[PDB]
Amino acid sequence: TKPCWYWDKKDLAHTPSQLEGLDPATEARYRREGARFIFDVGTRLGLHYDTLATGIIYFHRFYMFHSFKQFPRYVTGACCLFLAGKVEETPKKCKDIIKTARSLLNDVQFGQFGDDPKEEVMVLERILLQTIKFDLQVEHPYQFLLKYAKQLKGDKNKIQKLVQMAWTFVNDSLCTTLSLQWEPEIIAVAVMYLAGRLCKFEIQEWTSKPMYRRWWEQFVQDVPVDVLEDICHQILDLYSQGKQQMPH
Amino acid sequence: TESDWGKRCVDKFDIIGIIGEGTYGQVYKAKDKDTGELVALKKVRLDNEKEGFPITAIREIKILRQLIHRSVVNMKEIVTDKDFKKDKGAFYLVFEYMDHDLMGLLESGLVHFSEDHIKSFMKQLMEGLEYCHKKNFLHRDIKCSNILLNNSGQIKLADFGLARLYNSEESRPYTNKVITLWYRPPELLLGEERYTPAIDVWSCGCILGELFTKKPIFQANLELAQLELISRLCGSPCPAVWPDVIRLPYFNTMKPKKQYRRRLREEFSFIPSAALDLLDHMLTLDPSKRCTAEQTLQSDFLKDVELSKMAPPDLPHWQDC
Amino acid sequence: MSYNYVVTAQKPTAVNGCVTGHFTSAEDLNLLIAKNTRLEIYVVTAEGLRPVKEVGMYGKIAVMELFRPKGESKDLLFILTAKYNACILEYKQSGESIDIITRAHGNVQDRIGRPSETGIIGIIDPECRMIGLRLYDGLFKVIPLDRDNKELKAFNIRLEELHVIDVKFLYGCQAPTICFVYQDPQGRHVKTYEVSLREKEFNKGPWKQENVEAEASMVIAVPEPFGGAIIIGQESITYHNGDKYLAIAPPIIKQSTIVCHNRVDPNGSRYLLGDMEGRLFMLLLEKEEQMDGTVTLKDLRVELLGETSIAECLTYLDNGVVFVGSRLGDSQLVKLNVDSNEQGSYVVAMETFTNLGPIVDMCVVDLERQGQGQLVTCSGAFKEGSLRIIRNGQKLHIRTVPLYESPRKICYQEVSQCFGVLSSRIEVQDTSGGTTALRPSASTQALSSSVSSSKLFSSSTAPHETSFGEEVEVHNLLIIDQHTFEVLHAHQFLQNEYALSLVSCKLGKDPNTYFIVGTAMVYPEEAEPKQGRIVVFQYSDGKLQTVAEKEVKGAVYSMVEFNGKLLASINSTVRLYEWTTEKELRTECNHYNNIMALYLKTKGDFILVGDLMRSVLLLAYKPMEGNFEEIARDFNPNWMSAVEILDDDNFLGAENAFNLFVCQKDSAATTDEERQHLQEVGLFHLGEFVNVFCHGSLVMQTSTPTQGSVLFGTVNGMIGLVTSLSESWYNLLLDMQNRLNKVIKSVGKIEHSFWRSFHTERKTEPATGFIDGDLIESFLDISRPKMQEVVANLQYDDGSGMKREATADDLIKVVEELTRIH
Ligand SMILES: CC[C@H](CO)Nc1nc(NCc2ccn(-c3cccc(Cl)c3)n2)c2ncn(C(C)C)c2n1
Repeated sequence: TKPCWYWDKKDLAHTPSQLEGLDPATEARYRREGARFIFDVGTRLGLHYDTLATGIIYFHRFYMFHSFKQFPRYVTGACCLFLAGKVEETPKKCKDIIKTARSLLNDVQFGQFGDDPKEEVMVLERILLQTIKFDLQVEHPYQFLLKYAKQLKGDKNKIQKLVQMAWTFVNDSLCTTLSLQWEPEIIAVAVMYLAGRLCKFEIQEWTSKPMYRRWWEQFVQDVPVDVLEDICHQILDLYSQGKQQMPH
Repeated sequence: TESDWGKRCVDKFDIIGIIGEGTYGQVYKAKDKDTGELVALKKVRLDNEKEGFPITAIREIKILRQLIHRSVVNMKEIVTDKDFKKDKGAFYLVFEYMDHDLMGLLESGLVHFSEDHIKSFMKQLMEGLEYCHKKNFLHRDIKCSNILLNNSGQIKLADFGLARLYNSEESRPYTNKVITLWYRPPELLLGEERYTPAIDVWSCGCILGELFTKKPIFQANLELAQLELISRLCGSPCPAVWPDVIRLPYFNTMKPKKQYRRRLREEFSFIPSAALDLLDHMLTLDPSKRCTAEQTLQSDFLKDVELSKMAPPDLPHWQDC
Repeated sequence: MSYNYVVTAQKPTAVNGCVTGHFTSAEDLNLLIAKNTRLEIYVVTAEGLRPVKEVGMYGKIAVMELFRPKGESKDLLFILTAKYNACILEYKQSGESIDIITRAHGNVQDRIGRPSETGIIGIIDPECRMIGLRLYDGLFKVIPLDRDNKELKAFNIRLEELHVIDVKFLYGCQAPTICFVYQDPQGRHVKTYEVSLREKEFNKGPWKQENVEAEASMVIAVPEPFGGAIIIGQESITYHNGDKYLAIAPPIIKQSTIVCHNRVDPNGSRYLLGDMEGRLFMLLLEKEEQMDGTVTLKDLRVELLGETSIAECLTYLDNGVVFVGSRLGDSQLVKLNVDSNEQGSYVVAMETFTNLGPIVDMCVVDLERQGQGQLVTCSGAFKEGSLRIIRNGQKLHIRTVPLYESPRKICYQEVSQCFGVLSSRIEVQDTSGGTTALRPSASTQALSSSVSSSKLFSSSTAPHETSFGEEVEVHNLLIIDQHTFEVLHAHQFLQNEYALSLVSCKLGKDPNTYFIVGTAMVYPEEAEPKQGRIVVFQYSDGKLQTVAEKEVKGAVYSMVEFNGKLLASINSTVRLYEWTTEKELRTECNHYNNIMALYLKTKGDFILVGDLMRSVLLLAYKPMEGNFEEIARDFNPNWMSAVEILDDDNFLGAENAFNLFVCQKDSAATTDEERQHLQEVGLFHLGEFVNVFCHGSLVMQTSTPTQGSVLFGTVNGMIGLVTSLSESWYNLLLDMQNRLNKVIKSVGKIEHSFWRSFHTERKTEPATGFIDGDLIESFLDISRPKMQEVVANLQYDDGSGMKREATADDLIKVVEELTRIH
């Protein structure tokens, strides 16, 4: 019926990119750069946050079936965003994406688009659709962060701080392979969990079961703390590696 | 696996013929070589390269893989024609083959609908619409051509190419006129642009009357002329019956000849009372006062219909020959 | 775009209705006969009928009744067309000048309504206060006959009884009262209402409802001396009037369904009844007068008089002369005698009026080798079945060959100097367990005879119970000599086998010329037949030999020879058979994308298929590959009745709505889809039901502007010709039509453009690509002032000059040349 779009961390040692001699660090950087490219390009065009995420999810899935050495990342990113626009009903003309991509990329980077940028992108649409197995509908942590937050009752200002901090973590999780590891519902819980720890908030008090210390279980069943800690560690590692710090 | 779409080749189907012409490509009838099942293949041509894969097809792939109902058409898989840059072949959307279409059955004039036959038809259509509306999806092009019926009496909805999600909290700008004029609601004629799921209900009400008259209720060629015909039967748009009609862009612009009174019950006196009440509610000018799909199912006309009794219509046979 | 021309070679001959009255003068006795779109006015004499006037109307005559409102000297005529055009007409004669006046007119069509099953019914009040119309289920429309209603404005009264069978206005009521039979789940009933023009609604009727026979068919209104009404059914006749109820159920009427009635004695003492087997009965009202002086109805009696043609309408004239209006056979004048003849009959035929009847099939063959062409038609049904040989002579010469059974298909075989004709006759289950024929007919009077002994369907194990008295069809292949038209051989097909298709041809390398018949096993249980046969016969030395048979899993609706191969349509499938050296049929290739492949036509390697609901498809045989290829299809939905190929690009079709259309390949290679789309370029409302298209002409062969000749036969006997035009000639003639329509006065003031508009219950489109030849040919009959008015400001184009002024005399020549094609 529907395809399985989730892999184990151990499996990422065997992506096509890895087996063509690309080391783990490089593929990670290639994914962040491609994600941020999609994020930045669509933001300049004024695109909804779901449209950006959908393109990024397509991008991350794509390179589980192909190697970065054979498919330029920035062309792939532009193709993903192009398709994402049509899927999510935020369409843009391919020429406008190329225009914006040219503005944000240096000359060496834009060389990936070759002699005819629009053609290189439009051609790739065929491969992209086949690669993602025409499973176009995608759900994102955003909708669950809000659906679950709406069921929290308490200090309006403390909960809103939790949401925005978690929302920032979702945007940051788009650069990581977590989208390929865990369903969005878990991601939304994980970012709520992380923000709670950083803000020293005890979320259970805001739930309908204030004495249920594992507050998330009412939102997402069968999630061990093991998973939420693994997710938190990966998000925090991104901040530790960069110069940026936790939003707080 | 069954889920890896886009790889299997169209070689697996023996093409029987072209059932009809589709907006993103022509629709062909075919038989599966492995199972023998009859299927319908919709050609999706991206060779135009103006905007790549058509969005109309994207909408149908996205929405119909989410929707699973007996009264909704099922997309079985997507197959392809036999140097990725040079490849310009097309894709095909595989669907269940339907024996007949409602417009065809009526236009040929061969079919005769009994009350019980109409009950089963409408209940299936409304159940499918309710499923879609519950899922916050709007068809936006309900027509006789898009209602498909098997000889068994099963009805499935199709052609979701103009379908889009509806947000109650955040109404957002939409296309101004999406439905065909004969089945277009008065709100779209006046340019509501922020249309509600009630646009589909009005269309299905037009079908209800057409099944009783065997002739489309409101047939015109110009948007104003349609409002005149609708106004004569349902009454002229006026603030008393449609408080927010004054907010619509073309209310002052598009006026009927007179302020006609509602005559629906009089002109449809031949319709059974249970159905006449349903028609009155479905053909209500104000979209906020127009009944919902669930409400149509909870009507004296359709609530007690048992879908086990499919009640197939009088489909083509030798005595008609 | 495509340009075509349609002319009527023979006008409709079937009688669709007939009434008597005082229409031409308050003194004369008139007989008005209504053939499809044609009104014939006669005056009754002591020998027969004197014709006086015939007019055409731009509409199918649905209602025709005569009435005389207070203040008028003579009767007025009401007519309503099938497109809901209503009008009131008056006869006016000034010396030698006869003209028909349109006193009132209008279109009574409702925006919303369901057309009734038993068709349009029109009745008029005995006091001529209003016209009653039953157009839609659940609605009764009233046109009040006031002096000021020149537009025939009307209102509807809600009617609770949705399914009405027949309604009439009653005599002897204090208010206008309607009596009608209606059907609901509990059976059929008779009920009355009163019509109030003042309140514009129904009031309670004079007498109560009564439950009536399940198959109550007709309502006869009894005149003032008796009052009340008579209800005619299949087994019983009943009289209803308040408390009075009489019922007679004679066994004679059960045998055949009674279809028409007329009143002989103005006081209602005697009525005439006719049935499908042609028997004519006299219904007698036996009077009983009480001492009060009142006249009551004592009893009802039915007496058989004799045999006439199966009559659509009966109308008693004067003396013993009765006019028999027949739609399935020839109409008649017959004389009723008080004394029976030596055979027991009181009916003796006076005159016979030729009716080409239903033309089920036809072919053109030059029997005399005169370079002309003769039209041999399958005409009539049941007892009236006949073969009609028609040749051009200024009138058409028609020879009739009586068959006394229904003819179905005809094909000519020159090698054998004979015709092959498929026929079916009605036999009835009898006490022996078999069946007995009601009368001898062509299949039973053949010189030599044979019966199929095929064991293909001898697998039986199928229940098919028979009840005494039920009807069955028996199908035969008739071999008929081309000179004597004598039945030389009759071959009877298997029990429950219907012969649907017939061809005469050679196949493959076989030098023998065969008769090939496609059949279908029809059982009442089956919605669609699932068994069939293709049979190859050879007619040699006075005997028909069975050469080979091929079983098929369906009905062989149509067959046609295809370059030495046999092309047959079996249900959805269209198949091509090769004829082997072993004299057997071998399948080569199939095409299956059809709901029901009813009609087939071929030109070269191209095939045109006519579907029940999917309109027409252009097939092609690809010899390199040995299979079919779909070239293009008309995606617009139409219910086909007959098709024909005009040329390699234009294809002609006929619809069950009396419409004709012409499809053409889009000749645009930009996209493959455009080629696959047959675009409807011609639309025309003929007004007749086309059963057969046939290439050929009856003219004795100046090169006319028209190119090509296609003849078509219709249900009402009308024969017409379809021909093609050049763009220049079409535009000239079309522009002339628009001029003629402004000049010519139509009966009922019916717009010509509306009449010819393509019309289904669901759609109405303006005609396109067709020239009404009858309108163009009428130019020669309009007065000189009108002729010159028509030609004013007329310029020719793309010919002798770009702009060329035309004169009334020039067009007289052009139209006269056009009249020579038929
Ligand atoms: C595209 C326009 C509409 C649908 O909106 N047509 C349509 N019709 C379907 N089946 C009924 C039908 C209509 C006409 N024929 C028919 C049959 C035999 C011969 C001929 Cl000429 C025509 N059969 C059908 N099944 C699946 N799909 C889609 C979902 C791929 C279908 N789409």
